[PDB]
Amino acid sequence: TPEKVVNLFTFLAEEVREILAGLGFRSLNEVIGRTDLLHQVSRGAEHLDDLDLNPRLAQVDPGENARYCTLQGRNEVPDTLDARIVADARPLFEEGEKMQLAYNARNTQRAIGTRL
Amino acid sequence: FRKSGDRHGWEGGVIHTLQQAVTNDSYTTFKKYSEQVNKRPPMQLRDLLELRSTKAPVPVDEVESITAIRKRFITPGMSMGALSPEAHGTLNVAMNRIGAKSDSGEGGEDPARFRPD
Repeated sequence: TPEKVVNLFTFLAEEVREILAGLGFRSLNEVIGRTDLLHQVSRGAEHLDDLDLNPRLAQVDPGENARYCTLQGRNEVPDTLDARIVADARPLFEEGEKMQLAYNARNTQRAIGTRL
Repeated sequence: FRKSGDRHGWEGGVIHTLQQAVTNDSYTTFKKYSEQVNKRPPMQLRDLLELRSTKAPVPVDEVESITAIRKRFITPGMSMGALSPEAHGTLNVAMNRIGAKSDSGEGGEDPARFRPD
């Protein structure tokens, strides 16, 4: 039943809200990348395992950029030949009539005829 | 056209070579056509002229595309009275396929053809 999955996700979100409120922040953005809030504790003085998690606790300083994605939309790519074709075969998309085009191809033109 | 008479623009060999080049779709035969047309004695004013530039040649692949040039031609008006409806229709269909313009000429036009097939 979908209600089951909805309830599971709701409980999982409420737990994260509780934990964030207990720490002292008000958003998941304020906690992304903040490694200094994590400490390592040993199991005890009877196991004597020398695990040092510091290699994963290392905090590189970002600089003037933020610690997460700060851009909208996808990463755009340069335009191929197809653009020109879309400029020419307009009666096909406006009326639905047969067309016939000719061009020149070069090996630096990838995905010839995919956007169409 | 006669053997003893003057020279004309459209002779038999020219017509046959053009029709062959356009029926088989072979560019070499069209080049033969152009060679056979542009080598006769001067018959018009534009035969006494010569093209002579001074810049250096460029590769052909950098010249503007075909369609951008084909959209500069048309077919002049030829009324449906003179031509058969078959030829008029074939001209109008063939020109609307490459993006260029065709003509209607005098003598009106069949209204039923105001919509595509």
